[PDB]
Amino acid sequence: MRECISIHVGQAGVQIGNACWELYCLEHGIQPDGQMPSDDSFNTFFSETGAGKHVPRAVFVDLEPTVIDEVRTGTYRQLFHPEQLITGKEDAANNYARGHYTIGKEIIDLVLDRIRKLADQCTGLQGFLVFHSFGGGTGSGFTSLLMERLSVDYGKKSKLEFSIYPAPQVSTAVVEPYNSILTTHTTLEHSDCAFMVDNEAIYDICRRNLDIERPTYTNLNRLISQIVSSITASLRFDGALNVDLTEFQTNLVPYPRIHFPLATYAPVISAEKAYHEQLSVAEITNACFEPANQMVKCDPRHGKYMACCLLYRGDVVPKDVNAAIATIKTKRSIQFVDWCPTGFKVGINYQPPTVVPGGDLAKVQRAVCMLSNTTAIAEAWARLDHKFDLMYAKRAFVHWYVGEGMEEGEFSEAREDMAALEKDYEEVGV
Amino acid sequence: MRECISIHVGQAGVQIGNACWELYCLEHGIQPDGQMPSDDSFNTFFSETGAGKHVPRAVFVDLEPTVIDEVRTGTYRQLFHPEQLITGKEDAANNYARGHYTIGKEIIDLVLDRIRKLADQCTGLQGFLVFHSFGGGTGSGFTSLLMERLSVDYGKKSKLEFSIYPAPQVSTAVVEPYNSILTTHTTLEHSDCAFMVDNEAIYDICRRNLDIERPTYTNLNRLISQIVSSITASLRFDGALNVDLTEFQTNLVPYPRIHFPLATYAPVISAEKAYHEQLSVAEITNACFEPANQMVKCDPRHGKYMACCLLYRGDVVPKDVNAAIATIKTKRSIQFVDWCPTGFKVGINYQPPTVVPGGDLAKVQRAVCMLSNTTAIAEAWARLDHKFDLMYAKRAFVHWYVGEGMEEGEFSEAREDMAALEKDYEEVGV
Amino acid sequence: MREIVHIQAGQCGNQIGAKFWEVISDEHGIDPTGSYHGDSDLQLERINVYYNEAAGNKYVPRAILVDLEPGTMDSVRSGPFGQIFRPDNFVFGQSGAGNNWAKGHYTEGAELVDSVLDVVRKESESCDCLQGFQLTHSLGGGTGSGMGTLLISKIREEYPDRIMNTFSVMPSPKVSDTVVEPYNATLSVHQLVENTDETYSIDNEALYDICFRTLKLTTPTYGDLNHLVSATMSGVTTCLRFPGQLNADLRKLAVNMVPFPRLHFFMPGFAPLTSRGSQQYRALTVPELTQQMFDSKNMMAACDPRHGRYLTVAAIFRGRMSMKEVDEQMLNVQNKNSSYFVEWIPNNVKTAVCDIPPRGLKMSATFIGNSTAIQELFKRISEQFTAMFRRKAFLHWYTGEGMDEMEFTEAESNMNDLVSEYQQYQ
Amino acid sequence: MREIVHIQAGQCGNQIGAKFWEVISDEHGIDPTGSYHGDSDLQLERINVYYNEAAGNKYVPRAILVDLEPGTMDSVRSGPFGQIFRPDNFVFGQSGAGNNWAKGHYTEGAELVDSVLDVVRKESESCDCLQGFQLTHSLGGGTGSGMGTLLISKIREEYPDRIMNTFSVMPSPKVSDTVVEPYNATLSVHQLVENTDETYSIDNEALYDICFRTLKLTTPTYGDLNHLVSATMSGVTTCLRFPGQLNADLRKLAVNMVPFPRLHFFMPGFAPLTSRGSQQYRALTVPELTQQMFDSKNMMAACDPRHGRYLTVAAIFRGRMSMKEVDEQMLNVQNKNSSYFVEWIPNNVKTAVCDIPPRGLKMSATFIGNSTAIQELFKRISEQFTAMFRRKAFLHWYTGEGMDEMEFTEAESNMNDLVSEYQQYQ
Ligand SMILES: CC(=O)O[C@H]1C(=O)[C@@]2(C)[C@H]([C@H](OC(=O)c3ccccc3)[C@]3(O)C[C@H](OC(=O)[C@H](O)[C@@H](NC(=O)c4ccccc4)c4ccccc4)C(C)=C1C3(C)C)[C@]1(OC(C)=O)CO[C@@H]1C[C@@H]2O
Ligand SMILES: CC(=O)O[C@H]1C(=O)[C@@]2(C)[C@H]([C@H](OC(=O)c3ccccc3)[C@]3(O)C[C@H](OC(=O)[C@H](O)[C@@H](NC(=O)c4ccccc4)c4ccccc4)C(C)=C1C3(C)C)[C@]1(OC(C)=O)CO[C@@H]1C[C@@H]2O
Ligand SMILES: Nc1nc2c(ncn2[C@@H]2O[C@H](COP(=O)(O)OP(=O)(O)OP(=O)(O)O)[C@@H](O)[C@H]2O)c(=O)[nH]1
Ligand SMILES: Nc1nc2c(ncn2[C@@H]2O[C@H](COP(=O)(O)OP(=O)(O)OP(=O)(O)O)[C@@H](O)[C@H]2O)c(=O)[nH]1
Ligand SMILES: Nc1nc2c(ncn2[C@@H]2O[C@H](COP(=O)(O)OP(=O)(O)O)[C@@H](O)[C@H]2O)c(=O)[nH]1
Ligand SMILES: Nc1nc2c(ncn2[C@@H]2O[C@H](COP(=O)(O)OP(=O)(O)O)[C@@H](O)[C@H]2O)c(=O)[nH]1
Ligand SMILES: [Mg+2]
Ligand SMILES: [Mg+2]
Repeated sequence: MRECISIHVGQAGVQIGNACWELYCLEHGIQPDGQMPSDDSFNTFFSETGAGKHVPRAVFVDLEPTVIDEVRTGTYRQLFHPEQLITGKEDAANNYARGHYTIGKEIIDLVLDRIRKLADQCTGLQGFLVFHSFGGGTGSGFTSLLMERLSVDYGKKSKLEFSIYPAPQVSTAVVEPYNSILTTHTTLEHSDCAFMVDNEAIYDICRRNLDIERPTYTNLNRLISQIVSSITASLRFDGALNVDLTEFQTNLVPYPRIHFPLATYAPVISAEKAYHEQLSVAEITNACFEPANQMVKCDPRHGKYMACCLLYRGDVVPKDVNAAIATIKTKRSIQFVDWCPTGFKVGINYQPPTVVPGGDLAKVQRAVCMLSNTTAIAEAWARLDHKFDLMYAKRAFVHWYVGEGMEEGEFSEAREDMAALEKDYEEVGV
Repeated sequence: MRECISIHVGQAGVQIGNACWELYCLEHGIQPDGQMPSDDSFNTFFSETGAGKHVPRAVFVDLEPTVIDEVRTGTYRQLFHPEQLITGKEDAANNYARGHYTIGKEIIDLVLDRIRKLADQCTGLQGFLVFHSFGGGTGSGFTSLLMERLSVDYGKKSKLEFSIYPAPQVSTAVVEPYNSILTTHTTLEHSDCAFMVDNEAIYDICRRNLDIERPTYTNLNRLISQIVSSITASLRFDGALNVDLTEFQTNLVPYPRIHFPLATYAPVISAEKAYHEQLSVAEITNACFEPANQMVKCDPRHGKYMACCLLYRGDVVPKDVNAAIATIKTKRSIQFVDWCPTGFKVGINYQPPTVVPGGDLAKVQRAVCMLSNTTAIAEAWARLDHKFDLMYAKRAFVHWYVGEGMEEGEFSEAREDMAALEKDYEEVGV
Repeated sequence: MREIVHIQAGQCGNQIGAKFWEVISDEHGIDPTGSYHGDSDLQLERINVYYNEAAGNKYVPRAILVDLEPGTMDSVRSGPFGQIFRPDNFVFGQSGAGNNWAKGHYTEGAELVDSVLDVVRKESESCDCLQGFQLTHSLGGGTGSGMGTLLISKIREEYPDRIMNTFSVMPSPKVSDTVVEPYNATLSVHQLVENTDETYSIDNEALYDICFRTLKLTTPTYGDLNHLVSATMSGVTTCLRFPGQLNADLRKLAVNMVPFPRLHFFMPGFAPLTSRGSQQYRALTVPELTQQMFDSKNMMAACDPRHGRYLTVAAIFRGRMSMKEVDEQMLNVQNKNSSYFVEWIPNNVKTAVCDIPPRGLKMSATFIGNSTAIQELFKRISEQFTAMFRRKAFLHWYTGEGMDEMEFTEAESNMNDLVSEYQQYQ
Repeated sequence: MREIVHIQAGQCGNQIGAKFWEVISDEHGIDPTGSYHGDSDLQLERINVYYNEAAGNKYVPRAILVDLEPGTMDSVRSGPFGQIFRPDNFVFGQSGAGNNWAKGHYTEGAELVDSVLDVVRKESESCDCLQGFQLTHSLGGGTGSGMGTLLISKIREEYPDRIMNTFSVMPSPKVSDTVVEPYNATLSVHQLVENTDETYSIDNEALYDICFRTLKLTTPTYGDLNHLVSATMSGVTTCLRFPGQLNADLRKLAVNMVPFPRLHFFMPGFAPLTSRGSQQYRALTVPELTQQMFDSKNMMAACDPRHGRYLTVAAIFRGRMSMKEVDEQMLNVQNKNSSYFVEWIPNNVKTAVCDIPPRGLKMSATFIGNSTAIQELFKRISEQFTAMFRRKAFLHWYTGEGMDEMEFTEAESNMNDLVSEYQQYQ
């Protein structure tokens, strides 16, 4: 009952996975060899074998060996099943068409049957958690190949999707706009709730809240994983107001295509700061409505809120939460749509946020993850389709995609479909 | 009561035999000198002499000395009766006609004399277990000479037959298609249930399940024997639902000539995976219906199932088996014929699978051997009669067979009789 | 797993190659005997990229050594690492190329290529998954320019989908040793623009400028120049040999680096570079590693990038470093220098980050610049060529090998077409 | 138990034979005295295949030694292993064959064959079950070509159902020592095509090419060529002398190797072969052992198999190896080289695998190719023959022995019939 299959794709998805499974193991008290010293709280994320070893309900997929061979060699080599860690020979080269048409076309059969052997091992099944990069060749092209299959083989099941999305200024690739726009069909047609996240926004949160002047990716992935633990904590633990994975969607998603919430977490804080402020429910609730804590570089004040899920965990009480969201309704800078008079879905769970012992983030009695559908996110799309337009006006890299089996017209058909999503988020604000 | 005479013919049958008798000795606790330290469970496979020595109910036959002289010299030299290890002077040269007409014509009346001296020590002999290669000269020609005699001498007794059959691509001989097609009269007229096995399918099972990158024949024979221990387990041991060797046939064989089941075994697993793997009754049942575990390179989804014998052994309970086959009836990719609404014969036996101590195959609480009559096997015949057709259109090697006393018309009369079997398996699917 | 086949042609290609094998053997911890003696499992994890295992745990590098003279094979085989290579992969003639492209391509190397190509097959069929070919040569003289581009043509026809990746030392006016250098290079660039997926343009004038104005070496030898080249050759493959925060295969470079098919003539660089008397006074940190890496003085071709614009730059960093600091610096560079990058590409910098810095360095960056300034290297060759070609000077040595005067017309025509395509985006 | 009778004819047949007895005595662990000194029971288990047991546990080889001159008997009897043979089995004349086939077949050897054949009876009657005859000879000169094919005819008539298996060193244009080689060989091939069950075609040109290109021998003697031949002679009988995963008797080879009765002229080879300076750079494993075994440079006849197609190849492996790995490689070869195998046979490769590799190797493979390219070996001899015969040159030496000119017309007629049957299936 209440299982989730977690699929970690490309380097970004696998490295976020290596932080997610670092956290879930601590939170459930599972050793890095999969054993558990001394309730079924682990059952959402781990299959229990008769030997007394908890094996994760995960799949790790990359078209090249390097990152998963590191998972097969590091402290978690004993945890994972040796063929839920899946690797090809050939890198996708930041080319969507290698991921989707040419290279991922071979490994897909092995991936899909290893997913079947998890889904036939779940007694009921809540959904899929799919982790990837929008800018990658494996991230965009293999996830879009895999989701098209999962959306015919598992059509009823909720597909939740965690995406590292291109920034306003920070970028690692020249072709990041092409791979992201080609992905917009995947999220629109074959996903149920898609959590965009941005490297540059978390880099700024790290600088302001964690006091870390120059962070790596390990610092980022320890924030991105903490959101999925807080989304799933009601699926795993006792609470005053637990939220089911579809109860979540029935309050987040106002219209079939309007399923791109922002996400944020509070208190993101250094352990040295956390002694000198009290971090009450009202403080951490107000922190979620700061532009300073949004994990996509867009301003929520340039939008309207459609719905907010405030998923609290740890030592919080429904008195305090109602008294807090009453102050958020009083503030005229936080503007909801005219057609959502209720606005807030509240979840409250009794399990505090677990600290990764090597991490930068404080012990706190309370946290909230706020997941928030708002019109503002259309600016993160308006940034990136203006990067796409400069390059497609020249056909600037198109021969690498056409050379690997893609139709040239798919670039126009993807920029077109993105303009129809950017239309839909502007249309519902009125 | 409940005896079986096991006849091991040519190099393949003798080397499978050297695995079979390695297994039966461990499984009954008989030393390689035939003694037993400290119930009649051994009685199906071993005659007991007054010294407390258990002598196998086996005949080993080869037309050349080399392989049986190795059995007469290795660790089992003291197990067998010295005159039931039978050898000629002259190799059959991968020529059916040397095995059948010219060389085996001399050893046959000595082979029968041993089988008579074994049958006269039985009391309600259950049947014969005949092990051979379809591609060999001794394998095809001597087995077909012997079976013609046993089918007039022992007409009532069930003749079960375990055949190493030519592959799609892997082959060891140029004339393997000629010897196999000339054998099709033997299996049709003088056999009661014929278990085709393929070297290339077991090589792929070994690669994917056991992770052994480059196996020998000793690795194949330790799976082919594990199937015959699982067929015979109900004759040797206590169970919840024991299956008799004719009870087996009454559920496997729908029509007199439709007695060519596939076989598969689960779990095929090694110690590095057994600890991460689930190994419940439902999983090892579903593994029998994967194309990846069939020991002939044909796809069961290109056929229809007529009947399945699921012969479970070790720690299983009829609750779990009924609940498992209910999921197999639910899956639309596993298609039975319209005229077999029951489909499944279930056997359940309390004795776990034995580990050969030198083997790749793991200790597991449960196994199932699935033996399965399906229309799909006609493709393994359609492969090989297309190899035959290219060579017989040239008469490409026919002078070696005509030169050793065969009628040239027997090649046409054998390709004709194979086309009538390949017709019968297509005719009953409708 | 992403095997590379490496090929050395002529004196220069075998000299930058025989130094490259000393550098990557130090990285992977391989002894001059061919035995492994390294510290770390990461050195052994990807040793298959550049080496074969052989009996008794000895390692054999997957190099083919090609020359038309025995004397460079004799100099490599007797050298610091000469015993490491397979004795059968030394493929050679007896009479040299005479510094003649047409001897390389039509006579002396056309005889030998049947004996080369069938060794390139034994190494490529022994690969588990070949990613590409890594060819070291010079565009002056006749062996590297004319036989090496014959061999590129033959391997391109046989392996059309694998990466063809060439390191190409090429002529310049102020550092020259050959009269017919312009001819040989113009005949050779005509093959590189059509067949290679990447070509790394390298200049002895720029390699002497690094030695004099950055390293402050008083007497830099060819051994010191070969050390600068081979540092960037080890640099660009690093991400298939070691783990990293951002992995980039040679193909992940090509997709980001080459906007239009033919604009693949890159210009490499390396950081840190210091005098041995100033390493005590400098910080190796990513901002100082970046200010050097984008300096017109640091790049290994004569083209001042200030005479053009970058289409793409790739910065392949190595070492324990922040992704914020790397992404900050690759942003700050192309915003503060925005007049030197093309403004129809919205981000001109690719980044990659390996976890394993070179032995004895805390950090490194290898730089790859695709720059319209590379027009000035092809232009100065084509203008040196023209003044000889208009009077047919030296052409009897090439037409004596059965080459047409029409092939010079057509190679110079194709050179001006390559210049026109870089000037177009400027 | 599958005894072989071995027969040596002329200088070449007694020299490849007297080396073969040194090789199989090393395998079976037999001392030059004839006493057993080996390690293993497997060496002794099938000693009867090539030896007779005698008092004091001395073992005498089942060889018959035939010559028309005493001087090769004197050279064998005085040699490294000469004392091992039976004194009665040296059967010889005094006046030689004069390099004349008709002296061998009609005069000098027709006198001697009554004294040879009655020794072949004493050895064949001492056998428990004879499988065949293993005859070593040359097709040039007069003793091996003309007396050896007289002796094949006499043993074939007396033992019609036993395997007749011949190892036949034969002429080529660039390595020749006789004027009348084409005449002698054409008169001799006319007997081999009708009587033998297998004939292994061997060439001094190909045996020198293996010494130079791949063994890199500084100066190859006839003793070094005889060592290459005798390695393949020990190879093909291995499966009746030692245990294996797949056993193949000489008859199990013939049934698979010979599609149509007369197409039995094979082309042997051996692996590993490697220069003594290059062994350290190698992996011995089945994938690398295969890529040598099918190389046009490794086969012991001058034919490039790329000028034809194979009918059948047999690969008789020796050593501890995987059947998946052997069956994989013998598949990969004939699918990746499918233009070089006939496409009316659905699998062209026979495999066999013995558990006991040659002393001092971890693996070995002996190759047998039946190829339509062997037409080139009979075409070049028939074209040399034709030029001498069109003007009757040297024929008074043959017609002086009472031979007809009609027998030359009929032998070359039968040679062109053998060429036409191999060209037909191409
Ligand atoms: C204590 C200290 O800091 O030593 C340095 C050093 O002083 C300096 C000057 C080194 C030194 O470089 C030179 O002397 C040099 C001379 C001519 C041409 C090129 C280099 C050094 O020799 C070079 C050497 O580099 C390496 O060992 C790298 O692993 C390099 N491989 C080799 O140089 C090498 C040499 C012999 C045999 C095999 C390999 C490498 C570079 C890229 C990719 C892979 C490997 C290093 C760090 C140093 C010394 C030793 C002084 C420098 O080189 C490098 C690549 O770091 C030159 O400027 C840098 C900055 C360093 O500070
Ligand atoms: C230390 C080491 O590895 O020694 C090897 C060796 O270096 C190499 C080069 C050997 C060597 O071969 C030659 O020198 C050679 C020269 C001319 C013609 C043929 C061979 C070797 O001499 C040959 C010798 O082979 C044998 O001993 C076989 O059992 C062989 N029998 C004989 O050669 C033999 C010699 C004298 C007396 C009696 C027998 C054999 C071959 C086929 C079937 C049965 C037996 C071997 C392994 C080696 C040396 C000693 C260097 C090679 O030969 C063989 C058959 O393995 C040549 O290429 C291979 C690869 C080997 O590695
Ligand atoms: N937060 C974070 N972002 C990462 C991480 N790894 C990669 N990224 C982001 O991933 C984006 C690019 O996607 P790639 O890493 O190239 O995705 P990929 O699927 O491996 O692409 P291919 O190599 O082509 O298969 C960049 O914008 C990075 O910032 C990580 O561990 N954490
Ligand atoms: N699994 C397995 N297959 C074997 C074994 N030995 C032989 N085979 C198969 O046997 C087939 C050929 O038959 P042979 O081994 O030549 O049979 P044979 O009866 O000894 O033939 P003859 O020598 O002519 O008498 C090949 O396709 C082999 O793959 C073995 O021990 N195990
Ligand atoms: N970097 C470097 N340049 C070299 C070396 N040897 C020669 N060169 C230079 O580059 C050119 C190379 O041409 P060369 O290799 O001699 O022609 P080839 O032998 O016919 O291919 C020469 O004119 C030299 O200026 C060397 O070891 N290193
Ligand atoms: N391999 C090998 N070839 C030989 C040997 N002796 C001679 N030959 C060559 O093969 C031919 C053999 O002919 P030969 O045996 O002399 O004729 P015969 O004595 O009349 O049978 C000669 O012309 C030589 O070229 C030898 O010891 N080994
Ligand atoms: Mg990737
Ligand atoms: Mg046999």
